[PDB]
Amino acid sequence: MKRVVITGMGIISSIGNNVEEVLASLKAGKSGITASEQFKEHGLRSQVWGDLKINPEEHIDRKQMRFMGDAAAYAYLSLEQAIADAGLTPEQVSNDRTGIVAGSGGASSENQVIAVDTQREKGVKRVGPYMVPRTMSSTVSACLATPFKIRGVNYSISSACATSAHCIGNAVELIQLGKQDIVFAGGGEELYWSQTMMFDAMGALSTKYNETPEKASRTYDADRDGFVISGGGGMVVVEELEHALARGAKIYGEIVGYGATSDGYDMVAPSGEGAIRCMKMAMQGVDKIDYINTHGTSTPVGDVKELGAIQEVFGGNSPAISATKAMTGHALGAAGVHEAIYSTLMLHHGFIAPSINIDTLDEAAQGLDIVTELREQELTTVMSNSFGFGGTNATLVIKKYQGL
Amino acid sequence: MKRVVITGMGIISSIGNNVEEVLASLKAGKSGITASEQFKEHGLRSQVWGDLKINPEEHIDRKQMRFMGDAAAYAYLSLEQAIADAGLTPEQVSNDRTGIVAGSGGASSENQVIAVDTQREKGVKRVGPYMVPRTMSSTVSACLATPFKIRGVNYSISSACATSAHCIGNAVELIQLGKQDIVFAGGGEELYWSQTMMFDAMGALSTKYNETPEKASRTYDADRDGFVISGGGGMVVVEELEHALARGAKIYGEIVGYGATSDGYDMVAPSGEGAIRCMKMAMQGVDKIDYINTHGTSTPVGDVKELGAIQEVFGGNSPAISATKAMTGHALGAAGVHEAIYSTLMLHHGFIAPSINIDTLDEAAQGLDIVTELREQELTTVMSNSFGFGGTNATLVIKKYQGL
Repeated sequence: MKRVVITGMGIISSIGNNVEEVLASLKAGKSGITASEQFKEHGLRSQVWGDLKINPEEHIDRKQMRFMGDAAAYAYLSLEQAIADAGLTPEQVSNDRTGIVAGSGGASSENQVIAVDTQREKGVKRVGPYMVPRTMSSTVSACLATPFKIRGVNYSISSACATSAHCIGNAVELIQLGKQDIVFAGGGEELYWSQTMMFDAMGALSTKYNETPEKASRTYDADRDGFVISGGGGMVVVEELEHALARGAKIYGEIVGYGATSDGYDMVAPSGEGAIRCMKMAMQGVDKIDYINTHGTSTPVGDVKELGAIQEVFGGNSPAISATKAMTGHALGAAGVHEAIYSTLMLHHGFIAPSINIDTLDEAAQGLDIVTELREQELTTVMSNSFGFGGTNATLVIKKYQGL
Repeated sequence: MKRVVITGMGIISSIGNNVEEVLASLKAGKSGITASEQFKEHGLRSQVWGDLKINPEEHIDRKQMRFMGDAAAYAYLSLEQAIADAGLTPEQVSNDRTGIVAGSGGASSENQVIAVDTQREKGVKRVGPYMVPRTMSSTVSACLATPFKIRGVNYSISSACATSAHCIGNAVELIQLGKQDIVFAGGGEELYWSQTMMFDAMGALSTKYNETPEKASRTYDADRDGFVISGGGGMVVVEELEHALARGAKIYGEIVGYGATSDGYDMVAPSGEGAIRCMKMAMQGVDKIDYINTHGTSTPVGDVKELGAIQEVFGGNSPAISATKAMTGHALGAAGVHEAIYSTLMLHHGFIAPSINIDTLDEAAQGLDIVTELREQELTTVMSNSFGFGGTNATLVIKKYQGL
């Protein structure tokens, strides 16, 4: 069966506008979380966010930007970064054997609001002709495929917080089936009050730390109280191994494992049992995991179910564990690819990022190695978990490529 | 490589609430299009729709319905039908080797409107806790996976008008990779003024036939003027052939071909060139395509590009062609699965449904066999095309299974 590698990466996240900024933040344990004036103005109880410190409309031509909400815009910038990082020629980017699988958890709640307000006040003719590509569920794939002249597969996968992890897993599968040699995979998520409001309405967000935003996201801490919403974009170049080697590609790592399962249990709370199956499926034929980047959103139930699953899968002398969401917040549709990137940077640069803001460690973490300080060491294999509403689970396992 | 068959079908469309009704409508060339008072009351120029003549709240319990917009609800009812058609008990339905791949072009524009209106008037605390599963891009997969206790793969694919065709294709791929034995595949779409309005704003919808709704959708007619919007749900049970045979399953057909390509050209208009590649990729060695169910939305440019592609693929030896959208309207995220089902019924029952409302045939169709009256005959192989915004193309090819 064909082997699959990561050959390029691009990112916009709360902790950096490109890989070099992200890498610096990960090593420092620097929070990307700030107070949100927007959320406060709209009367939301959660008033913190992992905001993106970039204005995409400054970096993209009107001809492309007219079709995009921020999810597509962040992903577009990420794809530009990844293509440059990969050293791909134009003939490789626009090629029958080169595709895109990239999605969003939402799409553009902001443009829905704008279009509806505009139509009610000013009439359908003043809405303009660009709202369908901004708001449709395939916005991220559609808005990138067209200007990058993608000729291979082109669609979005959605699965709430697992979205961009399944995008990467599907890419791997396309390559293993022999259908594509390269697939650009990832996702994007806009950050706007109207989407956030729906999570606030269900009680999912942190509300007790608005006065101290950098302390609000605190995975595994006894006083955690929900997630901090974020967004952004991420793209990785997923490529068949021989194709990568023949062109002298940079190889960050090999995707040696992909798990996708379903709990069949509750719409909002994880079962634990589905995650066990998902991890095990991703670990089939994998010798040893050095580090796990957990889904770890800073929720009371969620954090515990995942730790129980990890303990059951690994037993004693577990891998090192950290939740980068304590720094970044929850990037929703972009979380899977952000955390694959974070994990791959850890793999490539030889460090583990700290799990920050743990003042009192939950008892469910007993007998696990929760990393709370930067740890510099060679890693051979990493694992990243993503679990979404609807009981949907994705796990990716990435190993160093070492000439064998 | 593993062979894949269709063993169950379920559908809610403008031309029927189940397969028996839909079959009758196809044979009669019966329009599912009516006047929309809702669209008129909101000041839209297009005032016709392929509405769904069903009350989902009559048929779904509050416990499931609370999480659903109409896209999930129509898909849920379709899944119930397909499961019965396939003869499956809760044991095969809830199984590690049984999954779901099902999506929507939008998600729930309606619930976005409701949540925002409620929040502005009454505050976030009165919005209630169910809005994220209703509105998120994975609503269809998530709202079905939980109550049916799905344990295998669980995600949504999105690609605008191609959405549910890629869902089917991906299911086939999961089976070919050996990951699943059964995958429930399909899609859903709500029909609501706020979504429709965004298409009306870009000039895509039929506006000249509001007085005579059954004449508005008229693919290949010289006086066509845009599509008629619709929605609904569809699901198929996609199953590994040996698994189907071992349990004595009724088999409707074998999926012998799946194409997925991208134009890389224009966000809204098809290139023609992508569709050529897509058709050919789906023609996995087949002797002869007998019939093509075209994407055929009743637009001036779209109808012509597809015909030119068909001419490029087949030369002088064209299959019989019809556009069922002239009867049904354009079901968006549900169009792919609806038309796979229509095409499979034609294959299974031995007929070709007419392409209705052609008073003056476009000059681009000269020397093609456009079917305008019910044609009763044995078919061996059928093809269904779905092309979406963002230049995304899917084709499915389905062949009769007769013991070889």
